[PDB]
Amino acid sequence: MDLIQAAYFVVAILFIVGLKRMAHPTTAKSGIVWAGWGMVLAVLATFFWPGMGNFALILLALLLGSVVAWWAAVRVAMTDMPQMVAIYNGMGGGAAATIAAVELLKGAFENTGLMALAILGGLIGSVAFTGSLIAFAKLQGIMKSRPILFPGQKAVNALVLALTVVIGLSLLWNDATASIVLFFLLALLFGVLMTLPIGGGDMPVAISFYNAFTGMAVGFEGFAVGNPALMVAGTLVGAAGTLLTVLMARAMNRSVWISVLVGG
Amino acid sequence: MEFGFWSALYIFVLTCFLGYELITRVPVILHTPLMSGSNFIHGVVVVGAMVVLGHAETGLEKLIGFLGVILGAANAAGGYAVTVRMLEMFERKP
Ligand SMILES: [Hg+2]
Repeated sequence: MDLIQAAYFVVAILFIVGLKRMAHPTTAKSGIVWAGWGMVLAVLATFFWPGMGNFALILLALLLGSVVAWWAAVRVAMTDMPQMVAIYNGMGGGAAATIAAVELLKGAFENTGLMALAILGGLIGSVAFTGSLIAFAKLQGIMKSRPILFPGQKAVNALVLALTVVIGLSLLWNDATASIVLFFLLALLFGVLMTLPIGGGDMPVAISFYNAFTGMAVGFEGFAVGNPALMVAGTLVGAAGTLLTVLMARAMNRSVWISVLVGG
Repeated sequence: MEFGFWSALYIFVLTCFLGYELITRVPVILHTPLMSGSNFIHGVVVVGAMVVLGHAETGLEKLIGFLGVILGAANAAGGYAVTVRMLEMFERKP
């Protein structure tokens, strides 16, 4: 499968050039177009993976998700774009988790540092998923915009975090499919818990953060399974995303620690 | 970090620096589009959800794989769509 390899390498170049161009006034518009092909190529080429099956379920799933998202993106008001970026970034996190989760149910690795990596991805992505949905909720006024506070939450969040990581690790020695679900629920829960304290007006920064989050999540998921397309792109974005988060914070004349709480 | 460990590790870090480097010097006016398009880019997750769906046996595997791929494709489709819409704010009306 040097062919799939060839295609994923070109895909990698297409993303890099594309990301590079999105970053400059005169090249910005074409950037997304380049990245565009990168995806086409990537998706096409991945039909040729050895031992591939369940095609109908694949097409159906591709069609549904791409169509419903495109439809939504094309219809919303411009002033609702921050939340849209949020929901679509959520779903990426989810994606990374769904990957993580299925390889786990298949106990598909005898290499344990790889198991580790998948799990780490699964945590981060789950979190970016629910954290992005809450962000969404606030911008949409489905949920209170203001920081949502409670008696001693700082600890609950830490505690939930630690529990999750711990049951996360636990999978290396023992991964009763029971403990798997627990891990995701804790991850998911923590995403929610994390974002409650974030003020509506701070949200574009948190959205960047979660973008970085899902980026990293997919890169990790990529290394863990042997996928270069994901390896490169995840981290590329994870990296560029985290820097972007910093400059956004700076532009708002705010710190990201400031945003990540504003009251415990 | 795999295929094989050392090579992969260089790949992580080389990309980490590059990810970073490309984004320094972005003007402020380009923050959110950049954010949108990098959001699009990480949509490649589908490709891994794809592989997962297409190698699923037990059927609990079916469903979640299926989700994975729906989620994946939304990420891409939406991301692309959104970024294009953002970019048009920069164009004069003819
Ligand atoms: Hg870096």
